[PDB]
Amino acid sequence: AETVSFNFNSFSEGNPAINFQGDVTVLSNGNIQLTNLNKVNSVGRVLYAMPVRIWSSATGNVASFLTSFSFEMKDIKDYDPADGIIFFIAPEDTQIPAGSIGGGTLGVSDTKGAGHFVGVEFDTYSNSEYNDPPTDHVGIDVNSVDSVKTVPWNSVSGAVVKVTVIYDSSTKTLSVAVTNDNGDITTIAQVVDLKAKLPERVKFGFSASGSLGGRQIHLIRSWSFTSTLITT
Amino acid sequence: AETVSFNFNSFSEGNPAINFQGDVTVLSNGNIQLTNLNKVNSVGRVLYAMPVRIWSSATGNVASFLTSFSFEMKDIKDYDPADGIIFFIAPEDTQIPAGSIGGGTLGVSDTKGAGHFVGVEFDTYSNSEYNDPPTDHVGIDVNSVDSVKTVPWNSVSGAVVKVTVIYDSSTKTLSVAVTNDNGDITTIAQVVDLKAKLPERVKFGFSASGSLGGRQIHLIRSWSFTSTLITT
Amino acid sequence: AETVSFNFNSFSEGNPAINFQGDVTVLSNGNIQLTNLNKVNSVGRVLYAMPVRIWSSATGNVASFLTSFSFEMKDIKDYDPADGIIFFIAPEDTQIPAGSIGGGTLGVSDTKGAGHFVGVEFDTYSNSEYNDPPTDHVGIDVNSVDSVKTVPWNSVSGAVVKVTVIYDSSTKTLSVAVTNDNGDITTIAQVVDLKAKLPERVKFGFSASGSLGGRQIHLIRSWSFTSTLITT
Amino acid sequence: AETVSFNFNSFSEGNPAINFQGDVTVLSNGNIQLTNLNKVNSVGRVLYAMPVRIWSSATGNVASFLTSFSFEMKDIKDYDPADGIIFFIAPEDTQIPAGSIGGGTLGVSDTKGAGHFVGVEFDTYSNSEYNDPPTDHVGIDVNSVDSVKTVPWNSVSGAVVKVTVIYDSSTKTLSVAVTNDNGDITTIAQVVDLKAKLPERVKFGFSASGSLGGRQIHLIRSWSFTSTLITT
Ligand SMILES: [Ca+2]
Ligand SMILES: [Ca+2]
Ligand SMILES: [Ca+2]
Ligand SMILES: [Ca+2]
Ligand SMILES: [Mn+2]
Ligand SMILES: [Mn+2]
Ligand SMILES: [Mn+2]
Ligand SMILES: [Mn+2]
Repeated sequence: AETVSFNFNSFSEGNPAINFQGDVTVLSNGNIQLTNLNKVNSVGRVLYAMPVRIWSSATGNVASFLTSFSFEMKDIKDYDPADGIIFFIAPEDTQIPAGSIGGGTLGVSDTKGAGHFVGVEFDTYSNSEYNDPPTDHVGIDVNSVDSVKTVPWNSVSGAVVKVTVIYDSSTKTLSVAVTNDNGDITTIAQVVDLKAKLPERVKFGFSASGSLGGRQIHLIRSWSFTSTLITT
Repeated sequence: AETVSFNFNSFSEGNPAINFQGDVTVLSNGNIQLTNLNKVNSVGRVLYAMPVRIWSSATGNVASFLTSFSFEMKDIKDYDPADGIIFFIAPEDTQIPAGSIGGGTLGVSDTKGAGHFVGVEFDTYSNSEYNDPPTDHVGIDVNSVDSVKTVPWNSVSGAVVKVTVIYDSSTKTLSVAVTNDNGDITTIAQVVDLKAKLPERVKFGFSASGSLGGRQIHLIRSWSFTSTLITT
Repeated sequence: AETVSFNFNSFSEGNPAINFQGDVTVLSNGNIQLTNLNKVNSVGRVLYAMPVRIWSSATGNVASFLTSFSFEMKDIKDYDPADGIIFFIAPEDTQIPAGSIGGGTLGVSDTKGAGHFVGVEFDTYSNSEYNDPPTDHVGIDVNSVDSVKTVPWNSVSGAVVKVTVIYDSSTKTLSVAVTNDNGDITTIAQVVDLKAKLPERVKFGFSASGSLGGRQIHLIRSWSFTSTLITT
Repeated sequence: AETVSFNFNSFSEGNPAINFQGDVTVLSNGNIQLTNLNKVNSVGRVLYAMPVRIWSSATGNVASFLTSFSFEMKDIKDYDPADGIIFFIAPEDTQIPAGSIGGGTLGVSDTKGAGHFVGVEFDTYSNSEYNDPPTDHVGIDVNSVDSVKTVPWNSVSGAVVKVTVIYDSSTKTLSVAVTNDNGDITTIAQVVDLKAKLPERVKFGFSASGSLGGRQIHLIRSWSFTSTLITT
């Protein structure tokens, strides 16, 4: 019964529990703003400092986790949304890809759109090079920004979005429940074998990118997480 | 985009949005007690008054829902904990079975343990006749209390438990996340084709049940539900 | 080495280990409900039957105690929550003030807010005539509901709150650490000379009150106490 | 508010949330054995891997924390009970002192008994050189094993001890409540300004040592922590 669990309803620079990468910044109201509105191909990632052990090579066991968070995207003259946020899980040594071009890489993949991570994205800009659907979408990414599975969605400027992700180790099923501003929910689920795609010790976090013409305000308002791993 | 959603911090007799069946009763604190400690083979169920359309034959669409609630199961001498609580979905006409012997059935099945429903059960007494696990478990039931899949759990007398369940129509994956009082989480997921097990219109509720030797307190503390059906 | 220690997980009417006063009542699950929601200016106090000796005239020593208890306060239509719960220490011959008007007095002080007691209060209603902070708070009271020291606190409806108190005889220090639902802790400490504010023998207990337009559910879910006095 | 909060019912190698130093070993029963029974001047320390920020240079505010743990010491033929266990707070670069003689120092200071730390010791051997009271005892240490204050305490072999600590930042009051096997409790409280004795970011841990002739079994059974810093 090994269990990790933290909870932030706000943030503050200096908190050792959080690692900052890229153009990340903390607003005077505890909000985390992932990108820089004057930088080209701006990328900003935020990770939970302490690495979590999602699976043990000693017991074959994979941990389960229930996490939920709330983000918000808002438009800015005169750019076009850029192109979103992504909740990812990667190896502990994870760093913004070298020479990151932002954009469709969302700050976690290389140019080909590949990388070593598993995540859920809230994509707001269609990128033909990665097979993005023609509309805002939610997709489960496994080592590539070319989502293994997507679903129509719609990002509403200035609207707060509540997401609840559940990963059940028994079936190896990652489920996502998105509750939009107006009240409707958008779900999407996919079987993903963490023990076969990631190393025992990984880290959790959010990443947001941008481009030259495509730029917007990405904000992470709160985050609660709990990962329980059976040890027997 | 058809959406039904409600929130119950505390319940109260006389509220039209709720239906009462069996030995149900509302405590002076706004909690629903499902069984009666004095009756033999006691059974009580609470249903959300207004029925919910979870799928439409015209469209072929199935709705996805997000629901979370909290409960408490406290002990009493000289009785054994019986038998647990169950979150279920059934035909809008659903009524407590005729001659319901209580016990394992959980107030949703007959002596054979068969019925017309789909639900998650936080089972606390092991009923050998229903291929029950040797311990307190959580399980996914489909037209029977002889679970399709169970996972080792632990009910802690007098402990307030939190549960979150996500249903994804696209994959038809019912995922549950039990958050024990000590922080550990328990999870179980399963593929259940709702469209193929229940009518277009159904009702969501809670049922508990006791036996002769086994009896205990079942309290439903709070309930919030939201389902969305694509209408196109 | 004279020690007094009892551990209550749930309660029950009759048990001669607890004295009931006022509108107290016991829920079906062992929870104590200190007030009546129909009575105007209700008051309810629960005490530990057997009195405890906190200080000896001979040895001159003062006892030390470590107590912890979880409580809950839930809202109701359409009243203002009132007014809080107070853990207190008073003379073995203690009774509810003859003429208790309820309100902020919390069933321990008169209309002037004065009384012969010592306690830690969890006040939710600001009563300007007792010099109450503008927000919910936790204060150390000594012979008055007009706190000697207080701290901003947030009472959540339907949230189980856990409290741990430590009294150090050597320093005559009273340390309180409150743990809210969400995880955060609130703490208040204060130096209080019991040997000079109470009689050799006292009684420990819980007390809550209601008013006319102000009423709410006060619940004591559990309580455990342990005091130790040296005789050398 | 900034809150750090963990909880360990047991431990096990691998868990990235725990740092080991010295002769720490993890028993199959999930217990931690701090010293080695076959080494001379053995020393073993265990720490929460992530550094906690106990105060901020920005706001100036100091954090408050509530922690409780359980441990057990046990004799062995034919060595004398060595010589204690200590709960400490130190800078993030805290390591076992170079060439530690063990014993008297408890593994956290130099031969002179000095060091950089704030702790609570459970001293089971009298070291005249550090001014140890003649009997076993509990003390509050501030940068030296020559306690700033102490209180008589008996260490019963094989007896499980449960501790509760509550630091109130508004008074800088460290309060300890020790519950002995028999049921009696021991208290001790000392004012210690952490913002003046420690850096912004610190680590929490347990240490124990031994000598050539003095050796015993030091076990940590469980540990739960929770700190909260106001951020405004
Ligand atoms: Ca894109
Ligand atoms: Ca059963
Ligand atoms: Ca008041
Ligand atoms: Ca010593
Ligand atoms: Mn995409
Ligand atoms: Mn079962
Ligand atoms: Mn007050
Ligand atoms: Mn000492």
